[PDB]
Amino acid sequence: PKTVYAFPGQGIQHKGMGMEVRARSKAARKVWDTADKFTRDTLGFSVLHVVRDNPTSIIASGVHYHHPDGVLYLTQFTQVAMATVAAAQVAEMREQG
Amino acid sequence: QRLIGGLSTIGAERDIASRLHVVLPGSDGAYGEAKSALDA
Amino acid sequence: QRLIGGLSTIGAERDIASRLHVVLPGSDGAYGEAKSALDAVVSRWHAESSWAARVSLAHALIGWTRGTNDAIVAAVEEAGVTTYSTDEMAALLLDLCDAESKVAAARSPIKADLTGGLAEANLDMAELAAKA
Repeated sequence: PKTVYAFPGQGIQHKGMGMEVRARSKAARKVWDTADKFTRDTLGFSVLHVVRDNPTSIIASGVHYHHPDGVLYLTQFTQVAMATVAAAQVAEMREQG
Repeated sequence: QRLIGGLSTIGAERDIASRLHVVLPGSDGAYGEAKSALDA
Repeated sequence: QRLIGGLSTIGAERDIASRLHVVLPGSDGAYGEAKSALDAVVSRWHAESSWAARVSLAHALIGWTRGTNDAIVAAVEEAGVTTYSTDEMAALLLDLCDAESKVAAARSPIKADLTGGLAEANLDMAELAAKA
């Protein structure tokens, strides 16, 4: 059938998004590995750690970012977490046919 | 070396590219004992 | 060193001028670990004088023996280091126990090399281990 894939916005984030998908699949594990490899080689943090735990304040390449409820909840980290979760989920559900 | 392992471990996943730095002291026979302590 | 202390102790007062004789094995990083194992016994030898009347040190840096693999032997003979069998190594080790070597080792610790070319660190152990 003719389907629509629609992708959400803010407010969806929490600690531990798609970790069960990372535990189930292998292509999703591969795309998590390429994602956090790319961001620790370019940006200067571990997006796997930013999703898997919610630390108080991390240091980027130059500066440190702080958000007292959790560093998962501010702008850049919410968006890259949503990006890697959507990419991992669609890679898993396209390798499952 | 247990100490350097632990102190290197505690700031690992939070702050990458943040490297601990160690200064070893070496204090003739006492210097030989010190170098034997070094080259492990 | 507890062993050499005990074996030097047991024939002390009965047979003076009867000196025990030790042969140490040293087996790049493994040779560094071996030399670090060496320069505690040798340092205690030069330090404590109760050892000096009873013990006679000698050390051999051992080479590469082909028993405890065939690809390892082929790789190191392509590298050029001369290997040994266990009997060859035992003869070229036990030759350090004749009268000349023990009279010479009575003064100072003999530090002999028997390694047939792995003393230069051209190739490393993990470098061969990934290949093997």
